[PDB]
Amino acid sequence: MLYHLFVNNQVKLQNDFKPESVAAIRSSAFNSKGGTTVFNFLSAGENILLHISIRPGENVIVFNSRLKNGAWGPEERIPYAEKFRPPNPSITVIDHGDRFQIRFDYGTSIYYNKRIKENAAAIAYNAENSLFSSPVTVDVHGLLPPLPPA
Amino acid sequence: MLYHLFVNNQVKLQNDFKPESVAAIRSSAFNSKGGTTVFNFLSAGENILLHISIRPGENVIVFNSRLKNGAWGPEERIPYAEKFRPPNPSITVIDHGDRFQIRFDYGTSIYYNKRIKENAAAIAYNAENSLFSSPVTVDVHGLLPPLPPA
Amino acid sequence: MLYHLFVNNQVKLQNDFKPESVAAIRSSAFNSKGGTTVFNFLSAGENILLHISIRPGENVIVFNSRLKNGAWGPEERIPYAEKFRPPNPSITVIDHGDRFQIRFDYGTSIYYNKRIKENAAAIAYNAENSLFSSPVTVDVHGLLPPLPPA
Amino acid sequence: MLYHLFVNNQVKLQNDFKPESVAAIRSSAFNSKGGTTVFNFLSAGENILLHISIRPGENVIVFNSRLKNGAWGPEERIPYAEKFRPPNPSITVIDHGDRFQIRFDYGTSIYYNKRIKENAAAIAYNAENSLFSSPVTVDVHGLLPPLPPA
Ligand SMILES: C[C@@H]1O[C@@H](O)[C@@H](O)[C@H](O)[C@@H]1O[C@@H]1O[C@H](CO)[C@H](O)[C@H](O)[C@H]1O
Ligand SMILES: [Mg+2]
Repeated sequence: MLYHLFVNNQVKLQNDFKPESVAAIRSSAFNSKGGTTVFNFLSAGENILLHISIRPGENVIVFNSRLKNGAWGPEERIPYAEKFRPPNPSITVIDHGDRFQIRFDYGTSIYYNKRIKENAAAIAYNAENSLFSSPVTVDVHGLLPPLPPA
Repeated sequence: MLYHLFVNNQVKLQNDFKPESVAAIRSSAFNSKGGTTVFNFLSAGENILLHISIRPGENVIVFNSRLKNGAWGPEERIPYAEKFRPPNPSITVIDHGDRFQIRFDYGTSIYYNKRIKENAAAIAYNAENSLFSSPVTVDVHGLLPPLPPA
Repeated sequence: MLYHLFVNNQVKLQNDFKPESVAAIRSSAFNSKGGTTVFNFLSAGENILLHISIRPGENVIVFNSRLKNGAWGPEERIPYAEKFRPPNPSITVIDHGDRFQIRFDYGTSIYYNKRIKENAAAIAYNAENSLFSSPVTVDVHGLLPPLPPA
Repeated sequence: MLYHLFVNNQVKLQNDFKPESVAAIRSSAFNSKGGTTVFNFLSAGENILLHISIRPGENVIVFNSRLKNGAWGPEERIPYAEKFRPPNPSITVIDHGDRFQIRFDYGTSIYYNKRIKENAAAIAYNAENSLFSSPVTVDVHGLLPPLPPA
């Protein structure tokens, strides 16, 4: 399923993002002057199941979760440098049941253990000055699609 | 290469669209009450190499070409009904050297013999009330990619 | 649909290979000392709709057709060199209605106008000392599959 | 990289199967009357890193590991029923660093925590009466490839 996810907006998913689901987010641009750029996977109750905060200014990408009216938990941090490939950078998120896998354009996959036991009903995209295009292209799968060779 | 092509706008291609090239256009929506929706492949000199006029009202899709300041040639027409698959309809255009292949979601491909011997430098998208999303997602390849098994 | 096509053997297709169909043939090896290696697309009546004779020693690839009991027609020839990429070379055949498209690993596509107006029911593979593996992997599609971004 | 893995045989990988690697195993057949069918991922020292024993008669798929000259460890079991899709069933194995993901045609993936900390140098296939074709097609990637749309 193809969605166009606009900056400072969200897309309501046709079906729950749940174990086996794959979200392939692709940008048509890389804005080198972009600031903190965020993607959130939200439950129907607006709990933030997976928060991805890309922060060029701190050279970090931060992962976290929080309940709608609750506090942020411990942060899981990785370096920002050499993760994205211009001019079409990407983020791929896969739900593995007990954890999410997050893949950027370079480096090994990041794994983030689930903290809130709910499926996602929406994906949100926030930035005052995005690193990426508005919208981003998002293809969401219920399961890994058949793979091309080589 | 990924482009976001907005309605009543165009995208300037990073490289010439030429023999072997593939453009996969995908919409995030289908607006069944939409009106005439147009895609043009344009040369650097703004000649319309391939014009695709999708007309729900006349129940036809019209293919044509014209020079920048010239007249339209003879029309090539096919039925509009049962060509598109909501909610993510698509148009795939392939340059076969002597002719373009155009494939929608249903039916056999349309083949359109080239009339203007130039490569395309841009793709334009026009509609007052589009059948499709704005933008559409466009992936352009210099050659057919490795294919998944399904 | 996946088939394993062995040397000096054939595969009977589950469905007719007809307009829009795609056959992606892939080898697990390349024996550069191999001899003439042939693929045939056969109708139910055993007419050879498309014959591909790959001849390293003559430095040509020859395309032709013939009826079951018939003489070969005129040959359509291209050079052999600079077509195949080791160690997993490929041949992709697409039925465009009035002609076949044949793509190797390098170079522009070859187009071969249809001579016998029948669909293919089988694909055969013959060689005394094949350039390719036994079997080759063959994925056959009724229409071009959705394409990866790269 | 494409391999043809024959029954009661193995393939030596051109590169180590290691974190981020993907092996897509595809059969050209499903033999309904077939018996216990095994795939092993082996290290260069012939330790069995991942053993997959598919047992139609017992309605189970058993996962385990053992050193070359060592005994099996504790088993991890899942149901066999409705995991495979005729006529081209598949198994996809992905190395996630601390664990393997194993995905069949239906149901949720199986995750198997690594027991022996070595990369795999070969994949073996064993059966007296295989559920699957001989060979099976195996495409091995160093990283997840770009994904086609749904
Ligand atoms: C019969 C011809 O023999 C020699 O003249 C070759 O140089 C020609 O190409 C012909 O060879 C035959 O060609 C047909 C296709 O036209 C088949 O490939 C046949 O197997 C081959 O012997
Ligand atoms: Mg009009």
